[PDB]
Amino acid sequence: MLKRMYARVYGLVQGVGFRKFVQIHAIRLGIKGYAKNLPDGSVEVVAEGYEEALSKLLERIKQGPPAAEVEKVDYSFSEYKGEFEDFETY
Ligand SMILES: [Cl-]
Repeated sequence: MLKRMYARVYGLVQGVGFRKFVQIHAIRLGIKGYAKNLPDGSVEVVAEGYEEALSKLLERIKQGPPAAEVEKVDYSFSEYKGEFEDFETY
């Protein structure tokens, strides 16, 4: 059913089109949430949507855009909270 997924992404992922990439793929799957740069150069993605869509997004996130180098994605799922009206990047 509907879940929230948290993913923290490590690698070369800031400055490289990653957040926009996430966003575009989240929109195509009807997923809401955000992606945010963190102070250590990692990117946090919070996504809410159906589990199968969240799994497809996570397969894209493990892939990343051309300039990026996604080395590790630590992710969990948890209860859907319905906090988001769109997918934003911060
Ligand atoms: Cl797609």
